[PDB]
Amino acid sequence: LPLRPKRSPPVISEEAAEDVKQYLT
Amino acid sequence: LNFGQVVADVLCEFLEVAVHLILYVREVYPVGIFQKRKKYNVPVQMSCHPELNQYIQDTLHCVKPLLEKNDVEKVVVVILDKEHRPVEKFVFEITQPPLLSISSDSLLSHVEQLLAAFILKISVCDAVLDHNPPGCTFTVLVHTREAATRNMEKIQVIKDFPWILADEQDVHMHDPRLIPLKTMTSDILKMQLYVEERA
Repeated sequence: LPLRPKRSPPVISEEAAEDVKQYLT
Repeated sequence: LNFGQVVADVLCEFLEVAVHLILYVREVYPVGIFQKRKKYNVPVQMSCHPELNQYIQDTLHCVKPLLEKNDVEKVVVVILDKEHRPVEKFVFEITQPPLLSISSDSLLSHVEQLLAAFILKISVCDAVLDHNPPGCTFTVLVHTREAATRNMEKIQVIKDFPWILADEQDVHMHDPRLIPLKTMTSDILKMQLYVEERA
């Protein structure tokens, strides 16, 4: 049985994705 | 000069491009966080989200010393549904040969051309896979080789980024459909990438 990170990857709201699209190219 | 570390470094760079692309073509995250770019002389999609990007680096930063020791047999990007059940596994089966051979022809031009073929297959894999249900998420599973020691000590490299043992539900996939993507053998690296998909 493998190892995995205890920490989950982030949840990304679509507003946050619009901000990424808008400001971080 | 440690060529097992050179190999760990090529694999972690490549595994980062490959996770990012998987997240793209499986639409694990919104399309707008991604930017089209070129790696290995081939088009890819990298996320511009700062903490998603930090999370993938911390994951791979932790894996890398196991890679340098040839103690990793598979690195699996597994995709989970809204109910924490695996719907797809992207299995990177990795083995360094018993003795690395390092040509001066162009060691890294060549492994990069061989890695480029893995990227290309990932791009077109949504032409044969079923669209994922909404609300899917991902994680990364590391399978170590049998002669590996206190992996949960060697793998905790990053301060507040613990690793645990996965549960059977984290990985359970009774009778999956198998989709080969690409295989390479080089003087420094034997790697298989295939996708297991839920029946």
